[PDB]
Amino acid sequence: MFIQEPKKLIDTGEIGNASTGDILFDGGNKINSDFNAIYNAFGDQRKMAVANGTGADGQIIHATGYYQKHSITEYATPVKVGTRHDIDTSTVGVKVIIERGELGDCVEFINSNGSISVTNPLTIQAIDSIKGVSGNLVVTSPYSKVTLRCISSDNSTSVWNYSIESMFGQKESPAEGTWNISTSGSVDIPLFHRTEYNMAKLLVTCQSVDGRKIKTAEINILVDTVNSEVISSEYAVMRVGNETEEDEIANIAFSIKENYVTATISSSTVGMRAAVKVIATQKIGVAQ
Amino acid sequence: MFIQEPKKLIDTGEIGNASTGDILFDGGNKINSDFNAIYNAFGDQRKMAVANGTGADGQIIHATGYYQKHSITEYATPVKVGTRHDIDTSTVGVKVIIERGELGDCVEFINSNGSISVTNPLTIQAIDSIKGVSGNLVVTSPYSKVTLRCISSDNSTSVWNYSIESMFGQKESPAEGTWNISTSGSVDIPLFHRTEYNMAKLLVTCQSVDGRKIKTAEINILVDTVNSEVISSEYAVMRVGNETEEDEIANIAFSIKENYVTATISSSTVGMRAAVKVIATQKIGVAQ
Amino acid sequence: TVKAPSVTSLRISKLSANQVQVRWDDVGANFYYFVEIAETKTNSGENLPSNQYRWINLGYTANNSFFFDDADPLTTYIIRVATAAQDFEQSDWIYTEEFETFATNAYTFQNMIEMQLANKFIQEKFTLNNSDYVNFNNDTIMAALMN
Amino acid sequence: APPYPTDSVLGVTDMWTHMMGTVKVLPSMLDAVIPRRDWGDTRYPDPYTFRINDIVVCNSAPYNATESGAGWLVYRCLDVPDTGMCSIASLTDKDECLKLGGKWTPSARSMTPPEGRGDAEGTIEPGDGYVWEYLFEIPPDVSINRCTNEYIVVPWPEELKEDPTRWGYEDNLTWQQDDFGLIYRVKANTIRFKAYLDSVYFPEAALPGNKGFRQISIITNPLEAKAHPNDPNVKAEKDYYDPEDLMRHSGEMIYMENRPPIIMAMDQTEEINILFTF
Amino acid sequence: DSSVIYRAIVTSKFRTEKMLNFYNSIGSGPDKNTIFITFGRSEPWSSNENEVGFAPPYPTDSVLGVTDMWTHMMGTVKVLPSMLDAVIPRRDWGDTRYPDPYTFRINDIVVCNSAPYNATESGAGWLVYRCLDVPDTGMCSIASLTDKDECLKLGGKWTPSARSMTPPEGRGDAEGTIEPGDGYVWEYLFEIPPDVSINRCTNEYIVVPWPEELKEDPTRWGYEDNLTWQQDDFGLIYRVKANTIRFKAYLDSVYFPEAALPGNKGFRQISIITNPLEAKAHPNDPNVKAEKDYYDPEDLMRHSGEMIYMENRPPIIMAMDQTEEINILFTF
Repeated sequence: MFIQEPKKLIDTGEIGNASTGDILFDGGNKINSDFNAIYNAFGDQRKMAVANGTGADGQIIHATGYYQKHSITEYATPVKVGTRHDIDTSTVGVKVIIERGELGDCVEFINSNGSISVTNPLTIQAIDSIKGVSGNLVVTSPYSKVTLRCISSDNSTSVWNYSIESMFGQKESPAEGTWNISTSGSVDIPLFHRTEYNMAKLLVTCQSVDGRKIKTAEINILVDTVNSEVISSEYAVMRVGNETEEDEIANIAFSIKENYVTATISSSTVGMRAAVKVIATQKIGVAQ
Repeated sequence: MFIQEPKKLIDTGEIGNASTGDILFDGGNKINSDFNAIYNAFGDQRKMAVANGTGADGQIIHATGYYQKHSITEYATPVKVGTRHDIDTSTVGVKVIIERGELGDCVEFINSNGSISVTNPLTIQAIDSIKGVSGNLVVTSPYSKVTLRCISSDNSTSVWNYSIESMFGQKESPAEGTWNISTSGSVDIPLFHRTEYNMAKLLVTCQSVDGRKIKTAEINILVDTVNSEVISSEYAVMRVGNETEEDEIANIAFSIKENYVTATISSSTVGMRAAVKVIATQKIGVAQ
Repeated sequence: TVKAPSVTSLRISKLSANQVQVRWDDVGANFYYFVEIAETKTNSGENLPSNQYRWINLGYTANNSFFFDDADPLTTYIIRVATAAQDFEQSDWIYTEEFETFATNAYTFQNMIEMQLANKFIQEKFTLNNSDYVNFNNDTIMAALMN
Repeated sequence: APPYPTDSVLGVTDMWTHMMGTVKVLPSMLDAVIPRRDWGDTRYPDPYTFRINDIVVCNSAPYNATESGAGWLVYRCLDVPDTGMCSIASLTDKDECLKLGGKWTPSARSMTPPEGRGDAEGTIEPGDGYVWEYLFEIPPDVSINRCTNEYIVVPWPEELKEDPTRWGYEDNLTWQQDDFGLIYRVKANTIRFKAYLDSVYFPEAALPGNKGFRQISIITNPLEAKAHPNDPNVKAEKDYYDPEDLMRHSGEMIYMENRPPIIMAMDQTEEINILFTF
Repeated sequence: DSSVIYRAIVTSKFRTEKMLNFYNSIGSGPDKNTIFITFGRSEPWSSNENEVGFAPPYPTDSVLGVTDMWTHMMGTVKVLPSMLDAVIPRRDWGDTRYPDPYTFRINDIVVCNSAPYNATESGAGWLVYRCLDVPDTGMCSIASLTDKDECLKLGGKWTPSARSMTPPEGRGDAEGTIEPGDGYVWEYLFEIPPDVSINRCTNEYIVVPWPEELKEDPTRWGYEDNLTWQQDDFGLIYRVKANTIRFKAYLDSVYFPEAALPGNKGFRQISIITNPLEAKAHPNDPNVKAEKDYYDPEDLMRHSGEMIYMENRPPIIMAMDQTEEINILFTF
């Protein structure tokens, strides 16, 4: 970890009315160090052991930013907030000890190769507390993302709530939205391009304009590839303004239309607000 | 894409003991170029065709950073890692070819307007491999986020696992936590402000202090707006330390309390750890 | 489709240690030439990679000749040139009898006559060739007249 | 491996001795051909990686096919992605590699096989590393029947003189008026002989149990058999002649061939292709 | 293991065949090739070009290379088919200059009557014999064999020990030196009449007759006498297996005075072109093949026709009142 100073600014009351070289001799010291933090932030600080971030091999800025990789010896010291780190615990489980932070202080960290396991756990000390974490949090997750945020600093109390996320995967929802069931009492909604998912799961809520009749069902669908169909399973049915134990407040029908999985949601009731939300999906790729 | 050099630093052994202008004449070349990467990172590199990032129209820094928009001609060349890009494939499907990266190397990309479709797919070559992706990954998702991370570089082998995410939506969980079932054998937990969701789905696990009795159920709830109620569907019941096929190891009750959906989890067994986790929710907004 | 033929007369015209002036014959016009250097010995033994030795290139070149100053004094090196131009088969990669650039060699030369140099200057600057001793073009020079 | 053939009046005689059967060749069985390479074909290496001036066929196959309702297309690839590899290990720049003339292998694969009749297309504007020049389109009928998956058939200029359209060449630009010398542009040096052997013309060699014919020979301009040697000579029209029905030694055989034995059989139908590279 | 492995060869005749065809392909006006031959580049390769050992840069083939060669081009000359002849290397009996005048190897082809020492018979043009059989004693090309017959039984070449006593003679179909005695036998071909000898023949290369031109006179070529059994034949070139055609051309200063003028550094490089088209004022006008013998490069359409063969030389200086000659041959 190359240490950065804060911003360090030049005196313009210097220069043309004062000794040029000297006041500049100072200014470079700033400027040089000044960009260092910049490039050390968005590039490998191990590039300082190189030409000191200079040359074509020198530290470059990543619009994505860079997650600084280092030895454990460096993280053996409380590591400052605001930093992006990438460390892989394949070698061993580590503690990443973090300074007492401030409200809003962030700590971003990742294991890119996902070497983190129980055999390769990751311990963290953010001083005086981490919300939800008694003592030091341990991280066994491969391809996880360590993000700390200090939600209280106060006087002595650095309270870090904690977020962590799998660095990869398919996290999107193909279809989420809301509409009102037409005067026709139905519609057809393209859900996803018929090829995007073998499985999806969605939740539709059909609610009256006055909100009294609101329809809910548990939608589990099997996309049928060869037949260009989608097989549904509905259950756990719930209602409020239901006037009949039969299909009520609306109806849920499915289809594949225009290379889209297309749900057809029909309500005998006019002025029914239906929010179509696909909560989870699945598709099959290659083996392994 | 405006090309950046790496960090390029000034000699202070120059200046006051050497020719002032010259050593400075050089230094500006650094400094100018030096900030360029900075502003080109966090601002539009198409602002260089402007006053070269100068003036009020000049490149500005985005604390969020900027996703660099360009022609395909530029991405027709392997695009360096660390970069944030925004391209919209409405014009056409594109390949974004990426250099062979390093362990930890990131590539961030988005389509802001979500023009990406199957008609507007997005192809990517990150050299020698992308984990899970045979050949070049194609992206048809609107409002997706292309994030590559090189999880192996090694010698020749740039292994890119891949994350992608819908740039928008409601991704929060209103209620997640853990507690121990009281000596009273129950509690009331505010889940969300009663208005936040028409639907939610949560998972509670009630486990004994010694962990032998652990209770699990599949919780599907319909928030009842007019009645200020919440309708539940429980099924797929699973247990371990269950002593009775009836309600066992704990009980799950619901309510809306203090403008909060409030689950009341009652266990006849004392010292029962209950983790309340709301996995999925739904609310209805406006049509369209 | 056919080889850029070759240089014929191919030689190292002079040896000042770590430096060579190599002469290959010019052969055809507008043919640049591919000049190689390869390594006889590892300094452990001699010609230890008789084959299997490394190659390094000086690039293509213009003219009939190239001047080369590098590496070590006293050490034996293979060099190889290949003629080429635009549309050809590649040249033959012709070899020399090579050499080793001996020890200390330095400059033997004129200057404006009156001037009197200080030995240590060239003694370092040239015999030891180190440009750091004075990197002249850049460096600053006090010029002191004298009692 | 049969013994390496011998060329001599002796060698001729022997080959002329054993000769089972003879078949003519109509010029329409002679075509110019170039090695076929299709965009996107997985099986073979670098389906997506093209070198300058390579010639690419499109629409040949579903993965190939961009466009239905058109015969095969033939594009040549003018420019290749900037990143790549040089044939000369000394050079890391495509432009420098090529400015010197060493070959360059590009790193980046093609997105799509090229399209459009126009002059260099090349997927140049929107973006790509490859640029594409159009040549002509091959009509389907000729494709299926002529094409060997290694070698597309290249049209004759005369045959071209007939339809510029059926060959898709009508579209372009020659500025010399008719041109049609297209084969110059592709620089096909290779002709494909196609021939058809059938048992019926030569049942005797077709009969069950033949060990087959070892060796093959082509002959040019033989003269018919004559009962009376003073009778005027006759060149040979019919498609097949028993070697008997041909005059001894008549015509010249350019090309002699020896193989491990192949056994013909009746009701079998055997096919021969021969490619001369001039 | 390789399943099928086969062997095949093209006869040397097919070389000839291409030629005879190729000879056919030069047309008069229509639909058969027309040939122009061009020189250019006054410009010096490099200052060296004059000096000994200078090799001009090896020519380049490209639309670029064409243009450049097409750029400098001084002058152009057509070629009539009658300046194109098949030829084989001339070898004379008894000729001191060349090795073993008296020692001939099987199938070698020997010319008679060419020279006084050669000449057996007056009042006849040159003769052409091939030498079928050589003395028995000799040496084998395959070092393993000391017998001619055994050398040949394997097929290795044989060099005979005994020199020829006399140059072959007789029209007679077999007739080398068979009865009385010798090691050599000689095969007769045809006799060459003197004028053609004189005008065509280069002492290295006799000129070989065309089958067509032969169809005109079998006698003038002395071929009328023989025996063919195929009827008319005249395909003689097949028998001799000449693979080599001779282009002959004649440059004269007069067609191109401008490149001929005193002080021209001469033309560096040469280029031949096939079926070029005339210059046209209006590009929509139909193309025209080129009849006249020489064209300033202007009077020819840019790039029209194809040029097969490009050449680069040290500068050659044409001069007025000089008459310079070019020969180019081809083995197909």
